[PDB]
Formats: sequence, structure tokens, C-alpha cells
Amino acid sequence: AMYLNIKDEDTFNKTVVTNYWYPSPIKKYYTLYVRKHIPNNLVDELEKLMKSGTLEK
Repeated sequence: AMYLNIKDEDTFNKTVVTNYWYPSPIKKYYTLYVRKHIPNNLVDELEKLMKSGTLEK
């Protein structure tokens, strides 16, 4: 069933869609997608990485 599940690598819908795989860069987990109680939202992290008085610039 591994190979009946990969029955269509070569239908036209499944070639034009590109597939990304990368070996995981182990990076500090900051997430664009959801801001919640864990302070990991990357934009909030980026404003914290801004120097004092640069968002006014």
C-alpha cells in the first residue's frame, strides 16, 4: 500500500504542483502564522530586534 498510495506521481495535476523538501534547519522556533500566549510571533520578535527609535524611521 506504500506503492498504491504513490499511484499517481505522473498525472498532470501532480507534476505541475511542486514539492519542497529540505533537511530541517534547526532554528529558533518563531512563527508567522499564529500569535498566542507563547511569545514566538516573529514580527513581535522583529520589533524587539529593532534598535530604539527605528520604527519611527
